[PDB]
Amino acid sequence: SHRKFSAPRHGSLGFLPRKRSSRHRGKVKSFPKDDPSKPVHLTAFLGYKAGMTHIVREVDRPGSKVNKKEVVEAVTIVETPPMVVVGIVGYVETPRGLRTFKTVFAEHISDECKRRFYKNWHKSKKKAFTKYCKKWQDDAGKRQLDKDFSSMKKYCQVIRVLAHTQMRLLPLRQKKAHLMEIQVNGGTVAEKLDWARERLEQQVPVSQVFGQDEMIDVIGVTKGKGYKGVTSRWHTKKLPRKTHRGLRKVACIGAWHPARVAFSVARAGQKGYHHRTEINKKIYKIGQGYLIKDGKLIKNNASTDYDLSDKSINPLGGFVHYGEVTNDFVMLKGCVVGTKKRVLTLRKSLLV
Amino acid sequence: QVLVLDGRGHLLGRLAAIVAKQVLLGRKVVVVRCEGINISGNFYRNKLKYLAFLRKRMNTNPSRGPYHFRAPSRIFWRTVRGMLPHKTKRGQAALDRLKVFDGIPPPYDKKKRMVVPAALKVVRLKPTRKFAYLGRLAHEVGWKYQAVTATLEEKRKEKAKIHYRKKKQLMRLRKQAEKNVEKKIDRFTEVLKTHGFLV
Amino acid sequence: VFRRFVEVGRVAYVSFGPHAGKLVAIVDVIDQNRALVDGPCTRVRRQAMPFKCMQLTDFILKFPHSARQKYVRKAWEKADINTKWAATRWAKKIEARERKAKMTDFDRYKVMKAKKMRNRIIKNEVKKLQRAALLKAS
Amino acid sequence: SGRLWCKAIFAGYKRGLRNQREHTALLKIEGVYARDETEFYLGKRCAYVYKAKNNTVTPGGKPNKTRVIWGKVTRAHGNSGMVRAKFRSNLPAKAIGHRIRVMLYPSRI
Amino acid sequence: MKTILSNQTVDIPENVDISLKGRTVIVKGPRGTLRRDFNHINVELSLLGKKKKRLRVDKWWGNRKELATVRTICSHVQNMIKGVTLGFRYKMRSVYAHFPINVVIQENGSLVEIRNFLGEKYIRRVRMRPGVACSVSQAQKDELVLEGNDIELVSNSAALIQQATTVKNKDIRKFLDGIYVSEKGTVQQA
RNA sequence: GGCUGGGAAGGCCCGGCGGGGAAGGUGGCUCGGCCGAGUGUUACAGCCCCCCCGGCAGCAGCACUCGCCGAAUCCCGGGGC
RNA sequence: CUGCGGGAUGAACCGAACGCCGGGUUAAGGCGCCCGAUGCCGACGCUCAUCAGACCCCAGAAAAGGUGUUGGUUGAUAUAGA
RNA sequence: CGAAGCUACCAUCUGUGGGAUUAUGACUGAACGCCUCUAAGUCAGAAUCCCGCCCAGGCGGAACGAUACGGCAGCGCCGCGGAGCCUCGGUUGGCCUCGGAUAGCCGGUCCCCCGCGGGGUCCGGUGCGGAGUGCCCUUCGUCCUGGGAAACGGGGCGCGGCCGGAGAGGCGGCCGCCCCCUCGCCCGUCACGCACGCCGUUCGUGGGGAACCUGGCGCUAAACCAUUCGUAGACGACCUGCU
Repeated sequence: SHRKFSAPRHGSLGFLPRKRSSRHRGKVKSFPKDDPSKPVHLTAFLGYKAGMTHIVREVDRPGSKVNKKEVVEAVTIVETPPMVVVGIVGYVETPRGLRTFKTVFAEHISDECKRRFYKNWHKSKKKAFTKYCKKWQDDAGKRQLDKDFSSMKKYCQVIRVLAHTQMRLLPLRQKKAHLMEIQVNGGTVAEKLDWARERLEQQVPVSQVFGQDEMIDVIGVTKGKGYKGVTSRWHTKKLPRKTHRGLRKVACIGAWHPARVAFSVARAGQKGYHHRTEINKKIYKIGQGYLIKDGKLIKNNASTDYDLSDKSINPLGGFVHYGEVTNDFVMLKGCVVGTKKRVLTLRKSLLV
Repeated sequence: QVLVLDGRGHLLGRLAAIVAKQVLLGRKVVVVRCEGINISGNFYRNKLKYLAFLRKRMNTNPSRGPYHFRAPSRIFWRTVRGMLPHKTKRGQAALDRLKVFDGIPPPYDKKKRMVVPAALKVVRLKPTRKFAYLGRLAHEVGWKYQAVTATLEEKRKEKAKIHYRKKKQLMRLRKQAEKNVEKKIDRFTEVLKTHGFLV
Repeated sequence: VFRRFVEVGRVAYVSFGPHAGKLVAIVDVIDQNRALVDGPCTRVRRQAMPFKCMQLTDFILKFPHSARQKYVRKAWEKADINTKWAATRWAKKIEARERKAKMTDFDRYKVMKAKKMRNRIIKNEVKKLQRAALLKAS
Repeated sequence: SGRLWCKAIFAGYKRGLRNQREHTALLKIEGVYARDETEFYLGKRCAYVYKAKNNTVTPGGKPNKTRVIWGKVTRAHGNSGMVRAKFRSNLPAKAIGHRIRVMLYPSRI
Repeated sequence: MKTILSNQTVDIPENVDISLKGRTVIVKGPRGTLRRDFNHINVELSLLGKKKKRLRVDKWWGNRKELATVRTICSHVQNMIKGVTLGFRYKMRSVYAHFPINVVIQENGSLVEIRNFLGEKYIRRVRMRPGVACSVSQAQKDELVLEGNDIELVSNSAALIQQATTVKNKDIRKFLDGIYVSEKGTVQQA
């Protein structure tokens, strides 16, 4: 027979490969569509979640009951040290897809970036990019590099920049830097390639990529929770206490005539550690890191024009389970996916 | 030793039956420009048929269900597989022999391609009837790379136009040379045309 | 844009059928896809024939639509259709195809040798013309 | 110095819908596609040539790895230039859609 | 059954010049040029008479539905000739009861803004097809004039700006508001 | 070999008879260079078609393969398994 | 109590009944591919379906309608002008 | 009372855009000298369908880095050689316009426009396609000399430069210098185990894979386990540190 009292299903059918993410760093599944009229600019950045705190501000939405009134918002701090550009890569559109055409790495590569290419750093001899750097110190190598750049300029449609985070400037234990391809959106392919080549072996701060009062997207892996039952994974109704063979379980799985279990049935399995892309996160404040002229300048982090104090975003005793934030940071409205110390990908909005 | 066919202007099943029969006999067949294939009947009817094919799906686990390929080349491959006994080793070998490409790749862009008059639209279909392009059907059913294929095909058309101009100039030069040199090869063209040549 | 019309008195070549490869003049139209036809000078008897098997040429002799097998012959002889057909390029290439079909082995060998020599001479002349044109362009 | 035989494709055995007779093979001879041009190939010898691991004998030469199965063309098969062939040993069905040589020296010219 | 032959003739004026690239008819004259690809119709288009006097449309061995196309081709050719010689002018008068419909042409004729339709705050912005020019006519309070060479384009633009002003969830028999086409004539009568 | 002792046709035609399509003619009109082409009206035959009077070998199921039944009114040769 | 060829599938349907084989020819059925054969320069017409149609048993449709289209029957009026 | 960690619309943050169209409303327009959303053709059109955002990522691809200096070693590119096991398909190639079918192919373009080339007008040749896949290209015996027509062509995986080609490029073109050869087409002139009629002959092949004998130019490992860490975890697996 039919279901007596209709009720919406539990969970989302569009989000249920419920497996631990193969990747740990958030992947940009779709970059913003590049308009060949705006100047060249990087469309993404890589930060690390530090913690959350309060923010107090006056809102300016006319007609609301809370207009011109003090409100408090939860804000998440993402420490975002400037990233070092170490390579560029071209992509050519093909009827089968978007095939990578040519990848060109820089001459000098930091040990933080070199650590990623080795599973074991202590055991290895650190021989990565040993003969490749010879191309930048020979006439034949320089000619080959020029020919590769010319080929990328002629043929490639999409150009991305390989940039790696600076793990030295972070309180995190690990030293293996995270590399990432960031698609460059801007003018013509030639100008874009020239800008990318100029930015080689250079630092990129967060002010270049993002600005204040901007809506962005945060991509990251959910804080894992291990094996979980259906009552926690899909938030199904709990069976009554009188049940014999358990109560935190799905009671009826499926009907008789289809002699198979449907993929839409809520089953017990992995919960957490899922790749997610939250959208419409507002940048409340891009705060400058610690800088020294004569002494330490920590006021720029948390001091405002109405507070005019000497406080930094670091609370008393530092952030819990993360460390102390000394570099440039971005403060986002609301919460973001992932636990502490977790690497997050900040992407420009894909919508008008 | 390998057949090269231009999918443009050919009817879907009419060409698929011939290709399957040829590939059963060990003949290697390559079909290009599968977006140029056109199916009889109105476009709305063909789209509704393909939407019904999409609706055919495994209820309990669609991952095991029918694989509805959206690319025109894969659609033609699947319609040939439907005429081939793919369950058997001979059918699998025929499928391996068959090759299908979206547009026309550089491996075959510089090769002359045959045309089957037994499957052509102008030959098998009345001019008063309607037909639907496989490229249009694929694009409206889920294909992604219509515009890229179109741009690459336009570039190839320009290059082939240049090549044809060069070849036509070469043929004109050959005609001029033959006209200028026929006096000393009169005894050869004469014996050529006595047996039914150059006439 | 049509240049050939099915008119009374037009000659047509029989592509296939019993009287294949013969000229025959249309006397009267019988139906939508059938015409009365007569071949007095081409050894074809007065008979019905479909339009599919006959391809109409560009010769139109004038005689009444129901001529009694004699006035059509007289018009054919007066116009001398056979000689003009032989002079036309259509019959010339038909005869060339027939000769190629009837070619024997010794004839094939002689044709191969002649083609070899003629092609070599033509290729040499074409190469000289190409280099002369390149020099002129330079 | 060149090819002295015609190319044929082993289309399959003489069969119905649900029964096959392995003693009569079907040959598709290249160049003939009607039951009028197949009169020349009636009675012609045919050979299936295949190479194997172990060396075998070879007339007029050193032992080779190549072996053949001989047969004779009996009659045509259904208006499309297909012909029927009978071999001394039935074809192994591995040669389905494979090349065989129709010799030219049961000559009747 | 199959009719052996159907033919029609259109005697074009001496002012215009027409040409046919196989099956595409191009007509040129004082106002401008109009092209129409008459393929997919399977007819014979001949241009006869010295000085290009008449255009003949032939259909051989066509059914009833095929014979119906000869006169539609002739009508299309006549409409093109009329557009090239005189042009097409559609006058549509605004009809309203209480709220006065405000029509403002914005760029040249392309953008038409309709405001205060049934008191709605939403402004109806309508695009006009290329070549068609929209204007507010004189000697009439609320009247719009659309001028063009292509009758199809002019009438399609008129239909668009008429269907834009549609009354929703009301009795249309009572709320007789909107802009409706009133007269369909030529720019110059001669 | 038989037929309607085959039907029409092919060639020379001769002395007549009536009817019809609508033609080296006439003719309203249209299109090009007196001529050519397309339409219409009475309509003899100098384009022809049909019927009635009357006769020549040229026939013959005819390789001008236009449409049958066939075999003591029937025999020969050749190819393939 | 019955195998065999065809009806995709199959009690009773069509053909046809059984020793082991080689060659030839059929019945019922078919000849785009699966799958042997129309790979005929097959003949004449009908049909557009945004629910087309596709072969005894048999696996599917009714009454009522349609200027969609193709034929037939009957009845008036039209150069005294429909 | 309560740190950390888990957790509650019991606290907090976020939840998107296009394409084709259904019903429908229309434009031009005959059938049916009038009229008609329909017969050809065209417009608007939505919780619809598809795609985009998002999750996983194919007995599917991508370019890039290092590629075992050892105390015995093992490899990568080049060239020309010898046997030595397995697996086989085969039996000259075509190196290319777009395109329409009630239409097309080729020149010159006196003429004009545009970047040697392209477009338009006019003219001239074919169109059951001879600038035909019913097609074209190469010959499939060798060597001696001794004449004629034709004739500076080719080769030595000939050595060095200049390019075209990115769709899944994987091939070709254009120039310099050394040596050698007289090859295509017709005629004499002989000789090639002439193996005495008997079948898998003849080639793409120096085919593809595995194990061994010649040299020149270059190489120096990374992965896993063990240990440790918690952003992870039933066990595996995963994020990390360690002259």
